[PDB]
Amino acid sequence: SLFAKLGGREAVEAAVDKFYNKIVADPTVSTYFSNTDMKVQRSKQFAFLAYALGGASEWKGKDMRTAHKDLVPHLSDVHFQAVARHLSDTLTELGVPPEDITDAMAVVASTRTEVLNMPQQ
Ligand code: HEM
Ligand SMILES: [C-]#N
Ligand SMILES: [Xe]
Ligand SMILES: [Xe]
Ligand SMILES: [Xe]
Ligand SMILES: [Xe]
Repeated sequence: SLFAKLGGREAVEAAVDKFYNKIVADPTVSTYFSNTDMKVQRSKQFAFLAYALGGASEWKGKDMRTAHKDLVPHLSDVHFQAVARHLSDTLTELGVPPEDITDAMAVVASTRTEVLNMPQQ
């Protein structure tokens, strides 16, 4: 699985950690997390990514749409692209093969419609 390919528990823990260090340092998105526990958020993101990356069989948290839909200001592609870029940058700095970054980005991108509370067409 992508999860195992990336390096497993340890790699993903490092990615999520370094990823969120960028999140709070970016005024484009940091404000959304002002009232958030960033350690709990680290926990949740790992659990979801692990599932999304094929490392876990279940995701028990909130569905992406429910999770972000009521955030203000309404999430657009400016925030989604920032988050994507931050993860890409994260993995690149963690020494991940570019082809692996391609697959992980694809998994993250596949959550666009729900995360952005957009019409399913
Ligand atoms: C791009 C793909 C994204 C993924 C895969 C993702 C993943 C997650 C996950 C797993 C949660 C936990 C939900 C729960 O409570 O079970 C969450 C919540 C949250 N997300 Fe995201 N997210 C994404 C995009 C974004 C973006 C673009 C923003 C804003 C710029 C954002 C801000 C937040 C906030 C503020 C929460 C709730 C924090 C809290 O409960 O205090 N997310 N997201
Ligand atoms: C972003 N969680
Ligand atoms: Xe990773
Ligand atoms: Xe990741
Ligand atoms: Xe990440
Ligand atoms: Xe993410």
